[PDB]
Amino acid sequence: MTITPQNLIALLPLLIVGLTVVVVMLSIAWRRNHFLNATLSVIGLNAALVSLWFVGQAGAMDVTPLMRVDGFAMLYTGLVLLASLATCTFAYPWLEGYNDNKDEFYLLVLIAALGGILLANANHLASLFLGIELISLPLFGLVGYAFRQKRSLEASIKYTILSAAASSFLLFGMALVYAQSGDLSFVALGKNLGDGMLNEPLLLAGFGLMIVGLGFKLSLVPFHLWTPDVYQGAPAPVSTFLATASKIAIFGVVMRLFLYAPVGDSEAIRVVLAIIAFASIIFGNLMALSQTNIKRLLGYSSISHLGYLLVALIALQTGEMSMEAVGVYLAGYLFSSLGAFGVVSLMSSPYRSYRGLFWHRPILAAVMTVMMLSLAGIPMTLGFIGKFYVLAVGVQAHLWWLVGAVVVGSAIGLYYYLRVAVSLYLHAPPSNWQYSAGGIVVLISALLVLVLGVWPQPLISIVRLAMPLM
Amino acid sequence: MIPLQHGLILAAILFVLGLTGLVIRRNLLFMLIGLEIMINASALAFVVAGSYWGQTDGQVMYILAISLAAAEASIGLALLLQLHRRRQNLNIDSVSEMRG
Amino acid sequence: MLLPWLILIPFIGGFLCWQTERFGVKVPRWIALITMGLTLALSLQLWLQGGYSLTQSAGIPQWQSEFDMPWIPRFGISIHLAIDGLSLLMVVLTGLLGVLAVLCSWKEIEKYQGFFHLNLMWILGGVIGVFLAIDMFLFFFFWEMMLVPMYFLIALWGHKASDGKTRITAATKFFIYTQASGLVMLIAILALVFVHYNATGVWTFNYEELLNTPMSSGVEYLLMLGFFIAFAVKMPVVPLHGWLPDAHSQAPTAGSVDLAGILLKTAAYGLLRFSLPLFPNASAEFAPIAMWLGVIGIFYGAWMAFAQTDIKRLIAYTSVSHMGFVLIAIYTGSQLAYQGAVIQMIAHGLSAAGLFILCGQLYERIHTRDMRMMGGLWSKMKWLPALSLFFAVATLGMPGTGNFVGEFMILFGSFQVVPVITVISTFGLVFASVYSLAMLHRAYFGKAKSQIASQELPGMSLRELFMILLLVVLLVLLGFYPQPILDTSHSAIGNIQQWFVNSV
Amino acid sequence: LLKRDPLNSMMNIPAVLSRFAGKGLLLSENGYLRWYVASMSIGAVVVLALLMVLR
Ligand SMILES: CCCCCCCCCCCCCCCCCC(=O)OC[C@H](COP(=O)(O)OCCN)OC(=O)CCCCCCCCCCCCCCCCC
Ligand SMILES: CCCCCCCCCCCCCCCCCC(=O)OC[C@H](COP(=O)(O)OCCN)OC(=O)CCCCCCCCCCCCCCCCC
Ligand SMILES: CCCCCCCCCCCCCCCCCC(=O)OC[C@H](COP(=O)(O)OCCN)OC(=O)CCCCCCCCCCCCCCCCC
Ligand SMILES: CCCCCCCCCCCCCCCCCCCC
Repeated sequence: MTITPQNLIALLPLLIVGLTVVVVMLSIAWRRNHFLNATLSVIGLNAALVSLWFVGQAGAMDVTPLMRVDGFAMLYTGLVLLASLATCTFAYPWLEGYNDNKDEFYLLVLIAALGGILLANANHLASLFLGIELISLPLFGLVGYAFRQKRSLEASIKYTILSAAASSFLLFGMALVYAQSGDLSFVALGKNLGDGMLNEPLLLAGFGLMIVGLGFKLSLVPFHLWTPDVYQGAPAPVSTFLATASKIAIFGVVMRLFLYAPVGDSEAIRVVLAIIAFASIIFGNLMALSQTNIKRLLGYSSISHLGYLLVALIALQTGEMSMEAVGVYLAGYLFSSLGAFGVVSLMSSPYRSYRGLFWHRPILAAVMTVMMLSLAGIPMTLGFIGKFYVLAVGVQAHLWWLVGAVVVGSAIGLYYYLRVAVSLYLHAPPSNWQYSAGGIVVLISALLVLVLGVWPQPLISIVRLAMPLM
Repeated sequence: MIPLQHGLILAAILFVLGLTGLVIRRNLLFMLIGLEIMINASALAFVVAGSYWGQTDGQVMYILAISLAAAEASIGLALLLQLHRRRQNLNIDSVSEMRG
Repeated sequence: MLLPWLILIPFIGGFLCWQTERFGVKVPRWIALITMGLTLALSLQLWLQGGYSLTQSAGIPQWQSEFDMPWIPRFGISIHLAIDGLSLLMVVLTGLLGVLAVLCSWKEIEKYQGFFHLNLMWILGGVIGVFLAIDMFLFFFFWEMMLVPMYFLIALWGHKASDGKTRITAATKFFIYTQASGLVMLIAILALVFVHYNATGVWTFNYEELLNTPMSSGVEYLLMLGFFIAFAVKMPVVPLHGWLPDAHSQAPTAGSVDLAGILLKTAAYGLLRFSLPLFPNASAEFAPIAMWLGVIGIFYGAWMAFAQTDIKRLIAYTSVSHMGFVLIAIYTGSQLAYQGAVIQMIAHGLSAAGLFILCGQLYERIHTRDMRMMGGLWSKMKWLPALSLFFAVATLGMPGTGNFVGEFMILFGSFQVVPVITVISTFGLVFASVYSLAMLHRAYFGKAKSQIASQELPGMSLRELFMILLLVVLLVLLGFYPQPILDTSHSAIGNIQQWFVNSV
Repeated sequence: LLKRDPLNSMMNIPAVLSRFAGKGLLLSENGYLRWYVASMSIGAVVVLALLMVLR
């Protein structure tokens, strides 16, 4: 299929972010200016976020034998773009203290955002693979951006080796799937099977290797052991981006792949993902019980939240609001993780103990305790709305083991989240507008969490508007 | 007249051999070598799958595979170079400071 | 009409308490006092204008006042409030206990009194919203939003003599118990809503619509079990009870947190309002297990209360025993036992509020809570030992106090239903008298067993004596004239009892 | 006999079970990259075997 001007206007955030990559690269080639390159990157990401309006007025259509644009793609593109914008905003005061070159950071953030947009728009195995790699490799650079530090270099090496292994696993999986089916489109993965013979062994093994790669990319048990180390060792804006944008884009493409494929309603795949989600929730909540480090704690939190996401994933073909639950939960999780990792970044900036935070930084302490109440699914917070959606979807499809796992993991998460949120207020022994901009970002994130936890109807209507093709 | 199953078996054998070399070797260079073996075996499987169906999609996926392999080898060898420059060893078990 | 203002006046009052701290350190206590004064005035105005004594039982639903607003129209969720006799009585009790909680912490001139007052008002607003909401999602929302300020008050403003880690552990255990039970309740609510949606095809969370829902036997049992697990954690019912002495031990020294949301019995109201009408056959099947749990709770709480060397834990276990009495009353299916349960909850709230206030005063004078470090305090204090004697005689079920009236109507209805549980519960009343006498004589009688108990102590303040004597007068008037309270709640009790016995 | 609240310990038994399970599960995070790759291959074997058994 050729490309039309309507297909070009469907390509608007991808083209805008790519043009931003080229412009920022040429500006770095002209003269190394941190402020101007950061401003150009933020301008390009905001331009793509604005041009999502024109993409929405363009309608839902198919641009490539690879790409499909609908409201689902707009919602995930907007989430990825917002996460990238917050990552740049948090990264500028951190990069104010970096002795080496700071301008490549925003180039890598823009390329990873480009990969996230491609993963949001992906309707093909090639686009899935290229979006995963386009997210992964700039994250290899960003995790080891402070390569002089021991922890950052260790996390970069671990992430690079493990993600190369997961990329090979995923690629061999789609190789087996394409050997079985003969078409790499999402809709044709198992379309040549009928009369109850959907569980062909080669297709199931290829999808299993794809599950191995994606469950690495989604921090799902037992491909989750990288998450606390890579989260801790990486810089805190990089931890923010890796927690929000990569996970959201990869889960969106997994959502689209399991909706569109005929093999997605297989019983064996459903049971395997049920086991993975159960173990992910239980293990991620249990392993964060005795964590004194905030970053590893939030990595195990990411594992648990992705387990709740997979619980919402499993009931896709049976329930009707599974995608709506995933969208509401992902908006809430983006806001909560953005706020928490942003306060962590603002306390880690510039590049050179959360106890007693209220006595010198009260606003950041309030924002942190709002997000740790949000990640626990406490009412008046958007994470509660997401957990309620997950529980409703689990109750509809009679996923009782998953529902009990969500309740037990919620209790354990309540324990450690409240431990940190109340360690904030105990007793223990800047001056630029970009730090204030990061503070405004985390403050609006906390206000959004509180308002959409009290009044979740506009977000529900927005997510219900983001309906993919049938 | 070449069976598809034999080519897929060869690709799987090279894939699991690359994984074995990735696991059992402490040296980061040999793990990078094993990763190259795994991704090249996956590219071989995709080429065989494309050749059975008479489609260019297998070779296109091979091209994407080797683009990823080249860039990943570049990044991994840069990380290995910095590890050898500041640590004077390639023992991947020595870099284990972050745990628990 | 006035119900949204009844819920929202504590929240606006708490926001004003936090904001008006810059005007002075002695300002937020006055703001909280006028806030609960307005709340209690509105509650008494609803009592006067409701005409509850002339209201006859017409069947569920029958609300004396009603408010509705769409909140989440996607799920059919509405802010839907409704007040009737039982809800109005518990709202009046909430307002009075909030007035007592504000007056009990009058001498705290701490530099962060605004947040303490705001958390107290948010707790009281959550309790009022629990007593007023007839929407399942809104009721659960209030049920879980009233626990965060309790957690922060226990953890940060709690017992200053104890270590911080004990306060954190007690607050975390209380929060984990209450919120896990609430999540089980939310699962039961969601499954009931999905059953109704599959049966009819409309999205609703309204409790009036969910009443006529056809459920198979066994699914209804599971939903009732989820509701009862939530209410059994919050009541408390054994073994879901240790959070109550743990939170009472590490509570703030004034005792306002006890009066705010802990001592108000929302769980038994939920059992009367939601567990019995929505699942009548399941509750009829579950009645022996629940009432034997109540018997075990009465005797377990009595044996724990006798064995405590701490006053606060002792009063918490008295609360456990009296809630076991109420739990026995709830599953009888008798109008007399239900009216006695209502009287018992109100009288227990009053008596335990007086006991906790006086325990706070006694700890203020003697700077300890161990009963082995005191004794013979009748000669060393002016007003406190006699009022504590009156309250300890009140909680053992003495006529002239409302506890006797409530417990005896409970036992009359229960004996009309089942004799064995009634006779075992009356021996539980003997046990209650035993622990009350043990507390009285270990605390105020004998010789001084330490040095701080052998010195003269200053008398109680005029405001504190005023509120204690107000509690005394209210308990005496409830003991001798409980009739207006009985005619206030006669319609709601009649509707609930007729729905329970006419659908089984 | 009951002054130590046996039912409180009975319901606190899940808390110590969760603590023990978390302490045992944290031993898998030894920080070694080769063990991480081995765990990924173990998960691949387990997922593939479960998919073949349930097919
Ligand atoms: C009627 C029974 C059936 C229905 C049950 C419904 C559920 C709600 C009612 C039961 C709740 C039981 C909760 C028990 C634990 C209470 C929390 C607690 O004790 O926290 C304190 C403790 C830490 O205290 P400490 O030991 O001082 O710490 C220093 C050590 N470094 O913290 C810890 O040690 C860590 C706490 C981790 C999180 C709590 C444990 C969660 C367990 C699963 C919850 C769901 C219940 C499932 C069924 C359990 C069996 C009945
Ligand atoms: C750790 C804390 C949480 C506890 C673990 C998580 C919850 C576990 C719940 C287990 C439920 C087991 C159900 C087993 C039978 C399922 C199949 C079945 O019989 O379905 C019947 C029915 C579907 O058929 P339908 O045509 O809709 O018939 C309408 C019938 N009224 O089905 C329906 O209409 C829906 C049936 C729903 C049943 C109730 C589920 C929730 C009940 C409350 C929570 C569990 C019980 C309380 C806590 C226990 C101790 C922790
Ligand atoms: C980290 C580790 C530690 C923490 C975690 C510990 C474990 C957490 C999970 C514990 C709960 C496990 C699941 C319990 C519910 C099982 C439900 C079940 O099996 O239901 C089967 C059946 C469903 O009903 P059905 O036959 O479909 O009805 C329609 C046709 N008549 O049901 C029926 O027919 C009715 C069955 C009734 C009895 C089963 C429910 C028992 C509930 C026990 C707790 C409450 C006990 C009572 C109250 C005590 C005080 C609160
Ligand atoms: C919810 C709070 C309840 C507090 C206790 C109230 C007990 C009832 C008191 C009623 C008043 C008794 C004394 C006055 C009697 C007036 C009789 C008028 C008609 C003859």
